[PDB]
Amino acid sequence: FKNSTYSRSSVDVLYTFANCSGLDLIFGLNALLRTADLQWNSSNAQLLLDYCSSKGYNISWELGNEPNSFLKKADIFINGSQLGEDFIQLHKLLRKSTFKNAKLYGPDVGQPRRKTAKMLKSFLKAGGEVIDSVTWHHYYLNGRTATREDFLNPDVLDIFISSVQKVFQVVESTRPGKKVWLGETSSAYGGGAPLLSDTFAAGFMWLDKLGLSARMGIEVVMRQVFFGAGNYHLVDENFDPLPDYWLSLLFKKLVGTKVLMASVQGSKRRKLRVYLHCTNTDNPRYKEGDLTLYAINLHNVTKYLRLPYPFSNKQVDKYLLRPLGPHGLLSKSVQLNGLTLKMVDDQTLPPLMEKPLRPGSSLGLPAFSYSFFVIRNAKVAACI
Amino acid sequence: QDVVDLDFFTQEPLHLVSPSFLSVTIDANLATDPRFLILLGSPKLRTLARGLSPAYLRFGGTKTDFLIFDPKKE
Ligand SMILES: *[C@@H]1[C@H](O)[C@@H](O)[C@H](OCCNC(=O)C(F)(F)F)[C@@H](C(=O)O)[C@H]1O
Ligand SMILES: *[C@@H]1O[C@H](CO)[C@@H](O)[C@H](O)[C@H]1NC(C)=O
Ligand SMILES: *[C@@H]1O[C@H](CO)[C@@H](O)[C@H](O)[C@H]1NC(C)=O
Ligand SMILES: *[C@@H]1O[C@H](CO)[C@@H](O)[C@H](O)[C@H]1NC(C)=O
Repeated sequence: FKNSTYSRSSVDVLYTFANCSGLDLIFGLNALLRTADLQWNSSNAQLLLDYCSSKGYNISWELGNEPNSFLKKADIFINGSQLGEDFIQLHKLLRKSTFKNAKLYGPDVGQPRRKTAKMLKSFLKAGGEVIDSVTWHHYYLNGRTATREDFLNPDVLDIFISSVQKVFQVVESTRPGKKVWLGETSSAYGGGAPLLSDTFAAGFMWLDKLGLSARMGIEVVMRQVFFGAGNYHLVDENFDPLPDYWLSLLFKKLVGTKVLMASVQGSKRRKLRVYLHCTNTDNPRYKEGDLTLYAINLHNVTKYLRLPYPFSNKQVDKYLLRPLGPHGLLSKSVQLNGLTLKMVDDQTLPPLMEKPLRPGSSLGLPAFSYSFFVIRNAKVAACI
Repeated sequence: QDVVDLDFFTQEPLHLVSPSFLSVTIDANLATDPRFLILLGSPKLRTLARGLSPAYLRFGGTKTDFLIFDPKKE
């Protein structure tokens, strides 16, 4: 990996993309610019900070990506304590800038294996006070070796739980109460798994990641990537949306910020995976108190879900996703309730149409699928 | 049979995620693409991006730690 420069022009393109799309830009600063005694040399960043403040750019900051593999990536080792010190230096430069309330996030470590756990714990002892969120990264598989079976395997989904618990163990012991973010996450590292990371099959891992992240106290999940060379892109090379874009848009329209819990009665509770939030109230069709249930069926037959008292006879909208043939779970096209999802034109996302179910009917979820169910007039006080 | 009973906990929220819970990255490597300017210019891509609002956009990657800011460069 060689150095590369970038222009004010690039900073401007990036920023207006973010700005004009209604997204909050987070910019990662080079943490491998060091002084003689392996402190962070901050003068380049000091320049970029100046340029950005001049232009009126509202921007949040990170410093470094996967510091845990700097030795492999650059034959430089930086330990957590130093990196924490490097983050206090950056916080200072930000306090003495024009957005002095600019947010700082870090340290964007890989999944918590023993070496990475040690790095993150010493980073938080030292620099914990100045970060607004702890960022770490998760990947289920190696993009080079991942198989279609791995993408469908609940033993693979389940590993994420352990990773989350290890991160929360480090954080509760150094900075109790600090927000925890996934700062870079995907099905598979090495740019994703060809013919898998870009397909309907990718949606099992993505929806499960979101469900478990919310349930276990992760506040923000950052998807590698919105767009890029990587098979894990939400949007392909021709700016066409892949099944995960649509999953993401559906989730965004239906799922609220208030996290609840759902679970299956029984000992087999591995292949049928269920999540429960308050319905997104900004959804014009729904009202305060409504529930959003979402469910993943990795069984090879339809399952029929029965809502408990007092929700057993409520009106339910289904939003079931299913691949458009002929390539089944390897398809790059998806249908919502039997209707193919396609942009109306370059400027126009289609409607996302519910299928009202007969009140009192069980929730049919076919083999290898995922669906949202909105429980209308649930009147859940914790939501209102 | 394939009928499955759900238990629901609804007494209080167990957690509050950000309105921006489902957020996205652009890899730092994409600033080394000759076509970078055309790609983020795309009206079509802007439409798709706006659909995920609100969201954080993280500009970051392996290349984060190999990118030097040049106030001169065109
Ligand atoms: C995290 C790391 O920060 C990423 O830079 C890295 O992505 C590699 C290349 N990705 C692309 O250029 C893109 F965006 F996909 F087109 C990933 C990874 O291994 O996939 C991860 O280590
Ligand atoms: C940091 O880098 C800049 C030029 O790259 C230089 O002005 C400054 O003296 C450096 N400090 C070091 C290497 O300690
Ligand atoms: C970590 O690295 C710093 C800076 O290189 C060094 O001075 C120190 O001995 C190390 N700290 C610990 C706790 O090992
Ligand atoms: C379906 O899954 C079962 C496990 O419930 C498995 O043993 C069986 O061979 C699979 N295929 C079909 C179509 O039943």
